[PDB]
Amino acid sequence: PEMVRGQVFDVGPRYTNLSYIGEGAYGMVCSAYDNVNKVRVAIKKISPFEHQTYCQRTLREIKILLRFRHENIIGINDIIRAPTIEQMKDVYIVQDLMETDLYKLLKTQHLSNDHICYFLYQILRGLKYIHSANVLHRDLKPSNLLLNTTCDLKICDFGLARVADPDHDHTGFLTEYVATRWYRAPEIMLNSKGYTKSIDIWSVGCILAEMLSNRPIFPGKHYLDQLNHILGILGSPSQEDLNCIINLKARNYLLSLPHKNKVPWNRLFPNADSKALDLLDKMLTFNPHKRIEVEQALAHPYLEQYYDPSDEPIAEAPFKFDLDDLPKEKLKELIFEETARFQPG
Ligand SMILES: COc1cccc([C@@H](C)NC(=O)CN2Cc3ccc(-c4nc(NC5CCOCC5)ncc4Cl)cc3C2=O)c1
Repeated sequence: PEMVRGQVFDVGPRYTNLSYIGEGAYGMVCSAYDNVNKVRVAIKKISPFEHQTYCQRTLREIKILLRFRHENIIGINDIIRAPTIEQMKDVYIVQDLMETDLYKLLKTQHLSNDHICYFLYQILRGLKYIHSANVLHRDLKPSNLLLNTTCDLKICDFGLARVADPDHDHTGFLTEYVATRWYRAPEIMLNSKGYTKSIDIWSVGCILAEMLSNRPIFPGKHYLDQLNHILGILGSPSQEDLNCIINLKARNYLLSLPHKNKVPWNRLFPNADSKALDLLDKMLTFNPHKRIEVEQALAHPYLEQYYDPSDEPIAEAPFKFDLDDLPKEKLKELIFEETARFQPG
């Protein structure tokens, strides 16, 4: 058994010569030499079985990523675990190893307009596929966009993903939410559970803005401050957009705020391509019904050099699970079944 940073990595014989990459709440990640394909790969060790929420994230990730097949979506190559449920305490998920991510790149590198254009195209091309499967990613952000040394981009981390459910989207004002604060659409804080495709478009809009300036556009410091930052740039919502918020707590909160004018994009982003700012505006629309969709975004003049719907594939079938009430002991069973194809035979 190889060890890395006070942690067993029971991934052999196939995977050797481990180097530490990182760690987080999810577990730990290393690169390893794959002795079948003769490449280094990313391997993340997940130890989720003592927490139902970690089992949920693990199962969503595995189920979604094994179904999906797309150039701009990270795949799963292999899954290593014990041969029995009883002996299974860890799951190792093997994925293509990528050089860096967009969070890291934005902290250190100015992006040319051509880089911004290519990254955005790739994000939207991947998202077209995700949305075509009736799936919402729900946590799109720079650290979930992986990059290789030739700037090929792959969306990762589907642990918060869901099947779209627009007819159950409505909730009350200030309802708690899990996905990353800075990339949350304004409606999350007002009347949405984040069960529509428009939640992901907002996040992409925020990423686009962050590409233009290397700084998050709406860096809120707590739940309602996120709405403060959004309205600080978009300005007060129109009467029409307010009328779509039927919940009185949410509407009356908005009506209580002093009138704020829209900050023009070309003042926040003086060096940006005007077509990029036009698409930005459409992605960062307050009213989610008026927000541009993924396929429209791809057809936008900013992306004309890349746009090709015949080369922007969709999923063969809409995705459906066979649940959020299930005990961590049942989710372990499902993780066991779902990983079985990677065992000898
Ligand atoms: C939050 O609670 C949980 C509980 C249980 C399970 C999970 C599950 C669903 N969550 C993840 O698994 C999220 N994670 C972590 C993670 C780590 C590295 C990678 C990666 N990284 C590089 N390269 C690195 C090299 C240096 O610069 C940055 C990129 N290549 C390829 C890959 Cl798959 C991808 C990921 C990824 O999706 C979460």
